[PDB]
Amino acid sequence: PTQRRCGAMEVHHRLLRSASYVRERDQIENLALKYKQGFRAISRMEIVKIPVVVHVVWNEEEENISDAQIQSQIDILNKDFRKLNSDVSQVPSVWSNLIADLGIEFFLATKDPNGNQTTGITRTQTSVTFFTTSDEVKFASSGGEDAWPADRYLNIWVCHVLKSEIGQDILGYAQFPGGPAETDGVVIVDAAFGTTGTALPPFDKGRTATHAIGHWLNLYHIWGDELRFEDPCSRSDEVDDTPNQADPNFGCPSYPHVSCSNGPNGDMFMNYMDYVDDKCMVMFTQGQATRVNACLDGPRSSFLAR
Ligand SMILES: [Ca+2]
Ligand SMILES: [Zn+2]
Repeated sequence: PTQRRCGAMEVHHRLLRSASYVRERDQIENLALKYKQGFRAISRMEIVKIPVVVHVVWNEEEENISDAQIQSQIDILNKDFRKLNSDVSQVPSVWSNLIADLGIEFFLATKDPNGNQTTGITRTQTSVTFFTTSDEVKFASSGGEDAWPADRYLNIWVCHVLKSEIGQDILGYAQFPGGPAETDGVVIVDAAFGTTGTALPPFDKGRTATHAIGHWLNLYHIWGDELRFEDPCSRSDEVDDTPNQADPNFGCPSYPHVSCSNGPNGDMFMNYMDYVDDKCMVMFTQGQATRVNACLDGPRSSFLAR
């Protein structure tokens, strides 16, 4: 009974408290709001390629993932984000003209933050076995490689065991943009990372990382969130073109799944921000991309200028 469980929202409550994150998060949403209404939409017509470093923390070598495994994930992302995935053909025709190309690929930096030529994969032996939504795997003191600077690279943590504060075993999380630097990255368990090696289905397509990436582009789950105290229909992903559902669908669904009306269009289970299996989450919406655009210009302005 392995269910998809994303702790990124569990991070989000705990993010609020220092209020340093609160200042940035308000500024971050006004851009993503003003972009939403249409106000300013000067669009870049060049895709941006983004440097990425993977931190493997292995308690055992079997946990330590092969490099070939790491690449299979890297490739599948660059297929997913430019409308290149073979899976895009599974979207119902109702939304064929709504599928989007984020206009984004990424790479494993030739250079580490100090300048020397680097692979892009740090491997750290750790004595710990479990890891939490406490983000303790990110920091060095807790058996997890120090995060590389947030403006130069996008940090990655891959470990064997990921758990929630509730205890329910998670596949990964993500820290929202404008967040404090040393956590400004995403973590995915080793069995959801890539298309081979220790990667296992229904996370062998590696879309599990794709999903928690979207939180790094400031994408809410389609349903709003369960962090949010509300009647389930009044929590929304602030994306107009995705049908506002309230219940995540896991596994693979039968078209259509009707949540908070939106019938007969049904839920957008094909969206990577739903909890479906990897082979059924295939695409990103035009609205979502527009939200990504707003995350890139103001919060992440560093990466565009490279
Ligand atoms: Ca929506
Ligand atoms: Zn998530």
